[PDB]
Amino acid sequence: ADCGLRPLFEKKSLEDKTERELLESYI
Amino acid sequence: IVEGSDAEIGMSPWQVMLFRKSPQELLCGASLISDRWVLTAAHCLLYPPWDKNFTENDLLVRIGKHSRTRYEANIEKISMLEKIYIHPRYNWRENLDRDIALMKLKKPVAFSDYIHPVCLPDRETAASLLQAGYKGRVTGWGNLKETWGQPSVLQVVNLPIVERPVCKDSTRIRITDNMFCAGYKPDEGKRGDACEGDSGGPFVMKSPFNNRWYQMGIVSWGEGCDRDGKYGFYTHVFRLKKWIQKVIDQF
Ligand SMILES: *[C@@H]1O[C@H](CO)[C@@H](O)[C@H](O)[C@H]1NC(C)=O
Ligand code: NA
Repeated sequence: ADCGLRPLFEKKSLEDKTERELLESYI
Repeated sequence: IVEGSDAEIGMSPWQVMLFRKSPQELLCGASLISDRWVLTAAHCLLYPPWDKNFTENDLLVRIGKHSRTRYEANIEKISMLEKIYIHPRYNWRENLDRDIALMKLKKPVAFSDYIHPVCLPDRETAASLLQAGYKGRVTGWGNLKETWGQPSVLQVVNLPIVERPVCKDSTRIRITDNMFCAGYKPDEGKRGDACEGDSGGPFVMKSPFNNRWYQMGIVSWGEGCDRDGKYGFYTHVFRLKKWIQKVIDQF
């Protein structure tokens, strides 16, 4: 249902230190 | 995790620690998929070449952990195991094909800022995300190197998915369709890989459409740790989602 959404991150619109590296590997 | 860094608090709320009741010992990693189920590798619970073959009573599941050793009262939850489900087609004899196992908790766990389930992948998620070049994240309390050592905090590392050709002829071991490998190529520069203690842990990817994390794989095996021309192999979660839904819906 509510899976994959981190209370301390996605739930608060804050990104962790390296998730961006991941989102970029898609280019 | 080799060449990784400390995980931020709550960075991997689904990270699970498989603990041996007696003698006290960190066996493997695992993942919280619901308030009742934990996913992990099959060789963690059963592998006779090492005479490893536990039964519920032998193990405990520690959730919400950050520290490897310390018992973090009020943050981490410890749960007992009701039943252990190992894939019937699991093959350790040859190459650990279909390396997967589910564990039902005796009592459901309450979610928190530190305890949250990860999403399993679906056809759309797999086709879309399991592409060579695309990066995934691996976490764990496993050793920091092939030899020595151990981290004091959960370790995290991001790794690129490697094309099946490169994987297949990167080892003398038979690579099946239930497996996928990931890691940096010898020349790319960057390094990293899981290692002893990380087995059974998650390899997650973050969807670019909904911001949700999906566990695409389980740390399965590798020849050594962070060796050049080598790669870590992960259980292809989706490829086995049928078995998962089977036992979850049936049990
Ligand atoms: C693991 O132990 C169980 C009994 O708890 C046994 O039924 C199973 O045969 C063992 N697996 C083997 C020995 O392959
Ligand atoms: Na490597």
